[PDB]
Amino acid sequence: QPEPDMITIFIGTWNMGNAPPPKKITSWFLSKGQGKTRDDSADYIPHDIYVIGTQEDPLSEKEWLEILKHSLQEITSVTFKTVAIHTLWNIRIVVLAKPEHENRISHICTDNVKTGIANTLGNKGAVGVSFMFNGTSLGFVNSHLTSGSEKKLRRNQNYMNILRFLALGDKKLSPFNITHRFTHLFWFGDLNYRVDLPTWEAETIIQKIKQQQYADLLSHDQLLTERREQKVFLHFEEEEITFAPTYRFERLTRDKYAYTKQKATGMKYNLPSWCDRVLWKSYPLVHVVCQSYGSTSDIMTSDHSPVFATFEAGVTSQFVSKNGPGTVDSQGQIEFLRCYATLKTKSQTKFYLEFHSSCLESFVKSQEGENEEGSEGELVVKFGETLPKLKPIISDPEYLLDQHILISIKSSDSDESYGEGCIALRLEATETQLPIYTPLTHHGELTGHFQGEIKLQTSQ
Ligand SMILES: CN1CCC[C@@H](OC(=O)c2ccco2)C1
Repeated sequence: QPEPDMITIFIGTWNMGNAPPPKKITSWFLSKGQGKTRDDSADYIPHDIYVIGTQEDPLSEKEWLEILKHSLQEITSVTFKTVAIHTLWNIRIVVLAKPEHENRISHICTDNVKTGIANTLGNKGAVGVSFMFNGTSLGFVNSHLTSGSEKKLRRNQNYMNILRFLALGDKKLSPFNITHRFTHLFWFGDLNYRVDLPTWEAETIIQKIKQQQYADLLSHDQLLTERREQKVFLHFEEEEITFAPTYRFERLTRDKYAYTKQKATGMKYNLPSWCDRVLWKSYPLVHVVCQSYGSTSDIMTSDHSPVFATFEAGVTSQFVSKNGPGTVDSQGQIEFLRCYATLKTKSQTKFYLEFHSSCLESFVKSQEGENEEGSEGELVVKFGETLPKLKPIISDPEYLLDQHILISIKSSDSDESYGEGCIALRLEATETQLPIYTPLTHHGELTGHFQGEIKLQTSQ
């Protein structure tokens, strides 16, 4: 029974519009309909993991699990195992996996974040699941963000609150939020970003959709434009959108968008929009390939159409040698040369680095760097040659070149992280000085950069 080095992951997001689903939802899990769809020749091939995010979900967990399991069994003839299910209000995440993966999956976490204060705390937020799959950490977030075309800033704030406060993954990675804790992080949901065009243009927009001419609509998609201006989802990826806007439809057909202001909308227009989205962020130089991203055409109980995305995702095996785990492999070492952190902070305080990685017995604290001034006023923390030599638990290059080092730059005075980043050890060469780089973020906001050289020694 060989351990996989690749799995496929299905991500689904559906705002169910508080209505039970139709009797057949198989098209969703088959990635059929509009956009980048899955080849018919793959229909009987199960994905390894199915992650289902719903919003405005009127079903009990039991009712929805029974529908999902019966759907996958009908498609695949496989009885999928429940990894995790978590519900906040009407926001739900279900993770199903093939039974052969039961003993590959461990460290299952669930959490939720409620967004907003008083007025705004009551129905929006996120649920999430993480686990290990052999040597690979996987995180999944289903968020239902603030509605309304005029509230893109609120959505960006909701995103900020969710990535700060969602407690998934390894709690020993204390300086790191969910945007750094996982080999692969998938964030999906009713993100509620809208096509930001004048109200009077609604019929023009509908025309554009009927012509499958999305270019002029996507150029006004608030998620794409906010991402381009680095207001949200910094360092996340999204597949190109080639399907019609998934909101807001008249129920029981897909032929009609319902966009006009009504008492029930709070006298707001709902111009056709790509509310329903899947984004991801993987550690550098890990295999992740989007193999589908689209919407179904035949599921019409909601004012949203379901969205699907599928991924190839690189995974690693749970490595055991004669040495690690439980002792350093003295054959291996990670060295750092000419290392500098450039920070955006206006503060003048001493900094040190922490190195965190599952290839180390425990995190490593550096000595303090020496602060200098960049040309354009900036704080530059010099580490030069002073960073420690890291001693990985296993020196085998088949393990070590697949690993990553998380870096936090911490204030000596407060121990608060000013910036988090990640370095891949998937180098072009070993025993060779090679450039390294990571941006540094805090609360998912760009706070600086870390650059230098690495020199990696493996058993080879
Ligand atoms: C929501 N945003 C997105 C950009 C980064 C961060 O921006 C601010 O906090 C801010 C204050 C004044 C102007 O920007 C949070």
